Amino acid sequence: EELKEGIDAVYPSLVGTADSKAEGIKNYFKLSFTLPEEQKSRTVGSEAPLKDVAQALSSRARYELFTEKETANPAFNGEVIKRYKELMEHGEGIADILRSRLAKFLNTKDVGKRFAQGTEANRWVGGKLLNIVEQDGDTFKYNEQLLQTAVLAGLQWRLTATSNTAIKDAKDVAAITGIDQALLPEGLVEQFDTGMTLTEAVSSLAQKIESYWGLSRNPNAPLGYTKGIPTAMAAEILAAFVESTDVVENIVDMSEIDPDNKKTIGLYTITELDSFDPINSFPTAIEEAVLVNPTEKMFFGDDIPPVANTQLRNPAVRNTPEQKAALKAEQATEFYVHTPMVQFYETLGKDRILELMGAGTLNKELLNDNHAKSLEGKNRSVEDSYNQLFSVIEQVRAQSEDISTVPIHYAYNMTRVGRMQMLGKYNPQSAKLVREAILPTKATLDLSNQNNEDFSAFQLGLAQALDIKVHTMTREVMSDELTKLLEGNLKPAIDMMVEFNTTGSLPENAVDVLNTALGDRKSFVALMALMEYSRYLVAEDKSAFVTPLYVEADGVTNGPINAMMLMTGGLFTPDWIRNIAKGGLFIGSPNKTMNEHRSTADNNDLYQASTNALMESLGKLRSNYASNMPIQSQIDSLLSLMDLFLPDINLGENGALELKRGIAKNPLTITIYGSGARGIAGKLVSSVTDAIYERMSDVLKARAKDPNISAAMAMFGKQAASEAHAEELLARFLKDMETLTSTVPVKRKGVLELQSTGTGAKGKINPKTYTIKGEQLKALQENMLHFFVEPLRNGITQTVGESLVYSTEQLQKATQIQSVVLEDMFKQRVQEKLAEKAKDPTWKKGDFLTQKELNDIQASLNNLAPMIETGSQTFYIAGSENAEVANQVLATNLDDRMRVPMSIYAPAQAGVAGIPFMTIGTGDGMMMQTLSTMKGAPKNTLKIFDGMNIGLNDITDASRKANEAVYTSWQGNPIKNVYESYAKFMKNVDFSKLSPEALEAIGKSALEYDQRENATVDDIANAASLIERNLRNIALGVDIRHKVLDKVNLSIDQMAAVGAPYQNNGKIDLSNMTPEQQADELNKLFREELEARKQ
DNA sequence: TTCAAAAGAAGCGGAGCTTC
Ligand SMILES: Nc1ncnc2c1ncn2[C@@H]1O[C@H](COP(=O)(O)OP(=O)(O)OP(=O)(O)O)[C@@H](O)[C@H]1O
Ligand SMILES: Nc1nc2c(ncn2[C@@H]2O[C@H](COP(=O)(O)O)[C@@H](O)[C@H]2O)c(=O)[nH]1
Ligand SMILES: [Mn+2]
Ligand SMILES: [Mn+2]
Repeated sequence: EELKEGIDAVYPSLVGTADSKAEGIKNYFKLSFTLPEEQKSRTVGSEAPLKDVAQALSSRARYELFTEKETANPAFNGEVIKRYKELMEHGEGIADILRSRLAKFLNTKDVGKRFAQGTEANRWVGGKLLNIVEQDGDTFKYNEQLLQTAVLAGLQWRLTATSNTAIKDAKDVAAITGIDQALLPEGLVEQFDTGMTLTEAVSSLAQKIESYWGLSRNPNAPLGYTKGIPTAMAAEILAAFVESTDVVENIVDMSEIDPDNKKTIGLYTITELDSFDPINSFPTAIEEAVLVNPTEKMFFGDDIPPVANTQLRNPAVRNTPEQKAALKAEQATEFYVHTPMVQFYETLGKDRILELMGAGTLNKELLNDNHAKSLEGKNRSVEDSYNQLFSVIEQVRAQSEDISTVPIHYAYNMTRVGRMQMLGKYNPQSAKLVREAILPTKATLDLSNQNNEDFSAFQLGLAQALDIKVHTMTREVMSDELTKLLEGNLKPAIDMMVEFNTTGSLPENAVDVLNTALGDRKSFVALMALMEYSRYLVAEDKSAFVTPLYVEADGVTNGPINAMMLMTGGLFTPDWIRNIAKGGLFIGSPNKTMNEHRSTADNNDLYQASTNALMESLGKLRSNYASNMPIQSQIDSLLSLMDLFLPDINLGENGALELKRGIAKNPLTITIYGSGARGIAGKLVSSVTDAIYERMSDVLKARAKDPNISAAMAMFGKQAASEAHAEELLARFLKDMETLTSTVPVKRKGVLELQSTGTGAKGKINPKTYTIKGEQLKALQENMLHFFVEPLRNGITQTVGESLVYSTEQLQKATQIQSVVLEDMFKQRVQEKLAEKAKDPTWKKGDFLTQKELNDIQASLNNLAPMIETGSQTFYIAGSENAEVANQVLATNLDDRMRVPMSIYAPAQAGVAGIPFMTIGTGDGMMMQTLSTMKGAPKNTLKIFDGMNIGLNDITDASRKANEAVYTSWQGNPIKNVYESYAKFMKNVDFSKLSPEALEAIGKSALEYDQRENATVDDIANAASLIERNLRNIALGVDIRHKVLDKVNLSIDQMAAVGAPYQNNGKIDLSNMTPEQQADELNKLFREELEARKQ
């Protein structure tokens, strides 16, 4: 332990003594960090990092010598070098701002003078940077090595941070803003997804700063300094970037968005560089210079990414050997630029891509205000994807002469839910624009004979890309549908693309040609199909046509089907057999495919089925209120309004209701995953309000090109067949909007009751400003809830099965109860340790605990089995990072602002997370992991969670392997996995030790509404104990069903399109039998197996 | 309570209560 003398040798002039027991000023930088045994950063020991690194970046020869490497990235050329010269100059500016800010801090309130006199300002939330200063006459100055190294981290962050930010959804923004998710204003989520919160910006900056400092954290130093010092530096750097206008700070006032909300929230946006800035072609030169092992970089050729040791953002969870093997396999795959698509994108140009695939140039006064907001976000996503792709292309272009011959690898990690996620915001897995330009799929096809198998595969790929639902029809029927499309509507587009593949030119009306030809089939993959078909047409050697066009084997209603197979625990029923067949589990039909099923047996998938069940429940609901005209009229008005604006719901002249599967897709999925009905009602209303906002733009538009237009024709012209027929729709819209906002249903002791809101919609419509706000949105939602969502939920249960709903309920309760205990005991053991740290004279409140202390607290919870293990995957449902444990500020900037809360890795309540964790995890998660590692694992694919892109040469075998992987995952038993963990928990939990709030939480899950109130510790214990028995019985049931199923002849085509089902070769033949006969036969096997064990 | 990542700001004082 001469570590102390080692770190002191490197920073001998930092102020204070490196001893926690010392009397005067103590230096918590030297106490917190040690020199690594193996160098991590090349700036350690450098007296002037900015000068030294700038020198390294000044030429290829110097860079190579600095990095001690023979060759540098070819993208590091003349123009790029000049740009880095300028950025290094800017680094000096950031350093200069930081020095002045420090000088100001020291002078204000005589802090520097007081610090010199011995007041421990270096332990204040705003003074932790005083641990990296040095005495300078009558004042203090930054240690230049630590300062300039941090600035280097700031520069790299500035260059690439936006490229690595998380995507924000409604849930995120609702949590950030404290505004109800259903009541979020238009474009608010968009504004927030665009910027970074304080925590978001500072934590990412702090991470980079600490890595560039290249030291190791002392396990026995308080986290208030190990995390606090680099966070304090990051806050100062962020503040300097605001001063320099590299970052824009926007403090969003929630009170203008909701008068009762008092939150004011900072949003930080990095000023984007020019799209044609040479630095975009190689934005990681600093990182690759400073770090011995850079995280941020592209991987070309045989430079292969390392395999992540721990689950993404769950450092307590190691990736299993099987998971690591899968990660390795996916990281081995070579991706290649498809030159024709890049050239097509380039020739169209960003502006026309936006016009075609985004919203083009917005005319802010031909658009409803809310609609305009939505359009901007649309443009944002496309434009960012476009810019990111071409930055990547510019770097690839430097690697060699032929850009299509440069292999590209991508890093992956395993997420909390067991999915293999490609790292990065804009990569082939996550961005559709990029997916069609950089592909691992490649094949050489013989297309000289349109009767070849190769041509059939080619056709399949084209058809799927052109939005023909290829899994619903046989290959032969598909072919005819594709042919008539190509020779019909698409022909003018194909002609244009033939020309492009000849001369390299597009007509000035290219966007109109594509838009008209494609219509609703328009997508990036559709453009690939047009490109590839036209390339085939002009190909000189059709016998050896090279194309990356792919076929996606995609899971049919994957999540719900997986849940039904994995977590249904009872006897077999005929309804389950029919419904599971909708997802590709065929019993007693050797070699049956999904294409055959859909075309000859059952054209309705699981979502359509639930939709038909919804119509039954809606009819049932009407009957119960048959004589109640106000209620009948209220229901009619809701269905009327949805019919006006939604595609998936249509009503006829006689009130005949017709619904499409699309309206049930999301609600069915999230219902299984524990979503409440109110959230679903909010999403449905949002779909409606979006469409009317859009239709309002149409008003503004049609009114512009014709002032004389009637409001009826201005709003419903496009949708009607006549003048008078249009005022009928307008009258409907007005009647519906009035009755749905002025009157709401409420459930009173089981019965539906209509009440006046007193806040009904009144006034002439102003198309530009028109906004459905607060009280009116809530009204629509309450109507949607009781008259649509609630019948839908009934239909959902009837479709997936009451038995599954029961299993998911037991799973949720068990994992929630366990997470509550983990969280509460963690917090208790923290506040215990803090109470004895108060006895320590060396300890100050704000220092918090050491890592070793937190490790010991975490390890103490091990007997409560926080981890769920399957044998090939590990799940940590309660795992999180929250500010609630420490409940204190970690650091501020030197202006007493940018107050970063102290966040700690700790268990938190699971809520309903247990359901999707296990279902996604042991379902599609396990399938993909199996697909990557199984014998004869498909090569050269791109896996996207429940779908897999396959090159045209291998569609048959890869699809059969995918269906085999499905069958393998269906041998899983996630309830048994949860049971094993929960039973260990039950053996060791002490419910009496829990805080009253924790006990209340558990009572919600373990007890009914009635017997909570005054429940004893013992009551809650017995109830938690009952859930264990429930899980045990479910688990045994699931295990039996899977064994019995494996005995029978099965054809599995859940990963559908190609028509290559996996056959399990079960010996018991259940062909020529109805589902009823099959169910009886399976139940005979079930009982017999149940006796094999009761013995 | 769907899941895949969290997440108010700022004066005064030197933590943490307070007000917007
Ligand atoms: N909004 C969501 N919330 C939670 N999980 C989701 C959500 N969307 C998709 N998933 C998960 O990803 C899976 C794949 O989604 P996908 O878009 O392929 O739809 P799907 O449910 O398979 O239906 P289909 O593919 O037949 O249209 C889902 O089954 C579900 O498990
Ligand atoms: N868990 C989860 N997965 C999603 C969600 N949205 C999309 N996905 C996954 O991402 C896929 C979308 O891929 P793409 O739409 O780019 O073709 C879906 O099929 C599904 O696997 C979501 O909200 N939650
Ligand atoms: Mn799917
Ligand atoms: Mn999919």
